[PDB]
Amino acid sequence: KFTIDDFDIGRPLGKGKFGNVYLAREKQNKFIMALKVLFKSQLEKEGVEHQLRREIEIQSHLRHPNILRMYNYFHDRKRIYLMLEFAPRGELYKELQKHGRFDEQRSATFMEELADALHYCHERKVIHRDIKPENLLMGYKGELKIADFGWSVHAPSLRRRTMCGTLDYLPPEMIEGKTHDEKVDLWCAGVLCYEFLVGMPPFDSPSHTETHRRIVNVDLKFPPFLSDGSKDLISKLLRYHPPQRLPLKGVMEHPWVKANSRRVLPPVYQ
Amino acid sequence: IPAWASGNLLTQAIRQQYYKPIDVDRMYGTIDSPKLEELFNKS
Ligand SMILES: CN1C(=O)c2ccccc2N(C)c2nc(Nc3ccc(N4CCC(O)CC4)cc3)ncc21
Repeated sequence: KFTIDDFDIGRPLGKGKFGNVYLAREKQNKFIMALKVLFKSQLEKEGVEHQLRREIEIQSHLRHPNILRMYNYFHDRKRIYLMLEFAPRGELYKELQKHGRFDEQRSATFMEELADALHYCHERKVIHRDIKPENLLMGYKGELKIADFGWSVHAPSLRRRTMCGTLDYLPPEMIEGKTHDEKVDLWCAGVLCYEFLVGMPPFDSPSHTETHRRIVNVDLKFPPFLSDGSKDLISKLLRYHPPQRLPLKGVMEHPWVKANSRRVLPPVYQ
Repeated sequence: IPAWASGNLLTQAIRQQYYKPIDVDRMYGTIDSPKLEELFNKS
């Protein structure tokens, strides 16, 4: 029922491959959101139609304060429009780059919000598979928002085989060609926590094979400035054996998380 | 760039939306959406 003329277009928020996001205001409610605009011809030429359908199917059925909301979507002759939650503080990776690294309070807060969103996803057998700063946005009070579901999969029964994600974040099992499960996200959460606090990911190397080597050996080397609590949490997530990794409920209950998180839940409608 | 979309009018509007959220589920989630199968088809 929606069309482009239901919205005032404000300004560009981000360009991209396919691929432009705008600040937009839905006219009848004056509600500020973002519209991601995709070109049908380009998608099809690129053969990403099924890819995009699956991202839409997943993200449009998730409702959580730390997952970027997809309210609805629509299309016209040439374009597909995704109606998304506006994250007013923008890209988390930009903030991390600006600061170099985050303090423990900021990192612990983000970690709690991450584990809560990922737990919601796993409850529904959705594995995200590509948690890294670049895929996170920030809400009005800095709340983490999981924003991109590009590698995500609904996996009710079958373990998975697809190598996906981002080099520095790959779990040993993907590198080794084994089947994987939801516990891949636990591994990537540990990588993320480290990168939050250090500013570089833990297995950083000149080459893909040396990075692969550091990952499968879990060659983790903590800088001396990190607290024992933050190392304890990272070590419990970055475990070679998927079943030994700290569960997401374990991350939320971790003492370093409890002691440092200043997480605030956004107001809810009523 | 229209006024609503920059500097103070924007922050003001963002703050209002945060503290007075609407029933997005009712307002948007009850509205029809194209079938995922129709997305690359005739509009
Ligand atoms: C829907 N959606 C996405 O699907 C999305 C998914 C992944 C990555 C990016 C995305 N973009 C561009 C989005 N950005 C913002 N919010 C947003 C808010 C503010 C800013 N700025 C802060 C710094 C200023 O210099 C420029 C404006 C950028 C993006 N909200 C929603 C977005």
